[PDB]
This record gives sequence, C-alpha cells and structure tokens, in this order.
Amino acid sequence: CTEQITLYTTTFSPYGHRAHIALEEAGAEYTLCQIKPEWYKRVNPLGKVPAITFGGPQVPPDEPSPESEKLVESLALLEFVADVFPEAKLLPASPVQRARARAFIAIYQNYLHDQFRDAFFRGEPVGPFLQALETLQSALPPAGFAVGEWSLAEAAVAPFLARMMLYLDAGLGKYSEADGETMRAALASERFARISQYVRDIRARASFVKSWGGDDVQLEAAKAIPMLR
Amino acid sequence: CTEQITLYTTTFSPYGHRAHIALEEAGAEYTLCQINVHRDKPEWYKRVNPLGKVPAITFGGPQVPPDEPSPESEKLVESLALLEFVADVFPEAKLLPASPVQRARARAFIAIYQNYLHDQFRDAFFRGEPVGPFLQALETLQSALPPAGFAVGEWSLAEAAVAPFLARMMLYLDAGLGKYSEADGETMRAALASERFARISQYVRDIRARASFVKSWGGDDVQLEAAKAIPMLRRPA
Ligand SMILES: Oc1cc(O)cc(/C=C/c2ccc(O)cc2O)c1
Ligand SMILES: Oc1cc(O)cc(/C=C\c2ccc(O)cc2O)c1
Ligand SMILES: [Mg+2]
Repeated sequence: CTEQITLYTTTFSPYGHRAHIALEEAGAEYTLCQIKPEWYKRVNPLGKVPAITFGGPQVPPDEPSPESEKLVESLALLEFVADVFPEAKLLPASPVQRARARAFIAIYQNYLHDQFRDAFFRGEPVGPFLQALETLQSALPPAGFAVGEWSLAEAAVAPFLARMMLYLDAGLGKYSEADGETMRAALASERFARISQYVRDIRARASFVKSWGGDDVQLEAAKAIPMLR
Repeated sequence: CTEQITLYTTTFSPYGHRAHIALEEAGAEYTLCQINVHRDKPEWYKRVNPLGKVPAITFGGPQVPPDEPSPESEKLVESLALLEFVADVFPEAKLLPASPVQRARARAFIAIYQNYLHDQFRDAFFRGEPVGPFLQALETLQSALPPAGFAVGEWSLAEAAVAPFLARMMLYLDAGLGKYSEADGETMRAALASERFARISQYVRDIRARASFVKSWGGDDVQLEAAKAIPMLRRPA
C-alpha cells in the first residue's frame, strides 16, 4: 500500500491501542497523532476516536485533507488494516480459522468488556468479571494466541487485558479493598494461569511493546484517572 | 464451495436469521436445522456445541442428517463471526463490497447497531424502560445511512446483521407487543411514522423487499405468532 494512513487516538486510549497494534503488525507506514482541538471535527464531526484517515495528500495530522477517507469504530479499523495489508496475514488464511479469531473477539465484546468496566470503574460486584474472564480464557488453545499465531484477536483484547493486570497489580480501580483482594487472588491462582500467560506472551510482542508506553508511562497516566479511585 | 454447510438455529431466532440471510445471499448449498425455542434442545445438540450455543454452523465432514452431526465437521458459533465466514467461503458473492474503505463502513454500521440500538431494543421492548434512548439510537443508526439504498449503497453483511432485529422491532411496534407503557407505545408509533424517521422507515421496507430476507423471514403472521409466545414481551396486569 501507498496511500497515507494516519491514526488518531487519545494518548492512553485502549480502543486506539487496538488500531496501533494492528498497524504495527502490518508493517504499515503511518502517522500517529495523540491528543479536543477545534480542528478534530474535520476528522470526525462527532469527536469519535480512534480514527483513521486514508488516502489524500500527505498532510500534517492537525490539517486533515478534505480528500482523505475517514474511518472510525475500533474493530472495523482492525478489519480495515487486515484488508489493506493482506500480505501481513493479520488474520489467518482459512475461513474456519478466521471465524474462530472473530468469535474470540465477540466473546470479549459481548461477555467480558462490560464487566471489566463494572468491576474496575463502577466498583460493582466482581463475581461476573471473573466468570467472563474464565470464559474468554476457555476459548484459548493451551499454547500460543487465540488462533495459534498472533491475529486481530490479540489486537482487539490485548489493550484491555494488559490494563486490567496493570491496574490490579497497582491497586487502581474503584472496587472495594475486599473485591480487590478477591481479584488479585483469582488472577494469581491456578484457575487463571492460562490467561495470565496469555498476557505475558502479549506483553512480549513487539507491536504491543511499541504501542504500550511502558508500564511507567501507563501507570503515571493511570493515576490521573478519576474512575480508578 | 464443495463442503457441506449446515446452520443450526432455534426457530425465529434473529441471531440465526442473520446467518440464514447470508447463506441465501451467497447462493450457498446449505441445510437448515430449526430447533424449537420452547423445548429443551435435543441431547444430540451437545455434539454441535456442548454449552448449547445457537446459532451454529457445521462445515465439511460427510453428508449427514442434522440430528446426526459428524465429529469430522468444523463447528462455528457467534452470529457476527458466522456472517464473515459465509463471505470468506463465498468471495464471489460479494457479501461485502470490494474496497477496504467500504468494507470498513459496513462493519462500522454493524458496530453502531451493536453499540447503541441493540441494547435499547431489549431495554424498551423486553424490559419496559423509558423509550427515549431507543428512539435516539434508532436516529443514530439512521444518520449513518446514505441518502438511499443500503448502509454502503449495495446490500452487504450490514443488512444481514441488522435486518433480523430492525424488522422484528418494527413488527412488534405496529402490533403493540412489548413491555413498554401504552403511552410510550403511541409515542414510538407516532415517531416512527413521522418525518424524523422517514429514512429508517424506507430502509426497513427496502430490507423487507429483499429476496434473501423474504425467504428467511417466512411472513409477518408467523413472526407475530412466534413473538406472542415470548413471555418477556408481555406487560403484566
Ligand atoms: O428471540 C428473540 C426475538 C427478538 O425480537 C429479539 C431477541 C433478542 C434481542 C436482544 C438480546 C440481547 C440484547 O442485549 C439485546 C437484544 O436486542 C430474541
Ligand atoms: O472481526 C469482526 C468483524 C465484524 O464485522 C464484527 C465482529 C465482532 C463483534 C462485534 C462488532 C462490533 C461491535 O460493536 C460489537 C461486536 O460484538 C468481528
Ligand atoms: Mg437502558
């Protein structure tokens, strides 16, 4: 591909971290723009972020061209990179294996994503989070990533599982000291050994390393978030 | 495609209907196995999915009645994944458009359905919550459509994903099914025939005209009957 690619995100957005991982896996040449400025309504009138501009002239990100195609919705941005760079095999080759990668993302979206938010941001009962974590965990093979090799599955879920672990280790979140104790114990137990290794293997992935600030930075960022208290 | 395809669904499931639409759009040779919602699910279904998940596809393996699933078939669940599977198996059907950008916009339209309207359909019709959010989400979805035609001009998986749900909620509305108050029902019915919602009204009848929808829908009267036997849709006395 030769069209210009520009990815827009807020600095520590997990949704934008999705698109950042996939552009890295793809070997793409792209501009990265972290931040809401007045100009941004030219990327998306609604202020939706993350966003990708595609095609048009090379432009500084804060001057998006009227010619470029503008795209939003993080999981569609994943599919987009995969489609633009088929040669990077961001998804596997067979339809069945692609179907399992997508099913795995749906498990995260439909079952775990909201309870992660209940347990860590709304201080709600933690029980359902751990069950949804297990359910996603159960869809992993004994080794490797969700469908064996790295795929959009990982781009989709990595930013969120890595932040969960970072928060739990750091005691950030709105859960009770009691529920926080219960989650630290679950994640360190054999029940959740598979998912814990998954995150470890995720965190070793070069595309994750590059698009993660480092634990230092993510932590400094984290400790300026209200909903984490 | 030479592999056998079998689609398992509880009857009248909008989730299974998604994949039905897509198999009909694809021109696929497929076997359709309907399970009764209100029975328990046959013991044999565990061989298609141990947790009883529907809808589900078996792919390949030997040719077998659906109640005799072969272990040699690959088994897939999750309706939005099943849509992308059919497109992947039948690329000549162009269930998604050709360019990455248009593909991305079709997938984004599915996201808007899921992020906003899907849960207000449940809240307003099955839980009886105030319906203002439901209208606003319908508007949000409506504003993502182009001036005419389908979400990305030509029909795509966007319609496979959203048609089963948009059609049932408009069916339920005109017939007054749901847990919402009777005032909120007149509010919704009035809003839907208003000019505010002309575009989404045009989208729904354009959906209902599509061959693949007609054949997988099997008529309003049988969808009404199916819905009058969903207990969660009944206001209590
Ligand atoms: O058998 C039927 C008939 C029908 O009309 C709708 C449904 C389900 C709708 C639904 C479920 C979960 C959710 O979060 C949101 C939803 O809209 C099932
Ligand atoms: O790779 C793909 C492609 C696609 O079209 C859909 C999905 C999955 C789930 C999904 C999408 C959007 C959303 O807001 C919620 C969802 O559950 C996965
Ligand atoms: Mg609600």
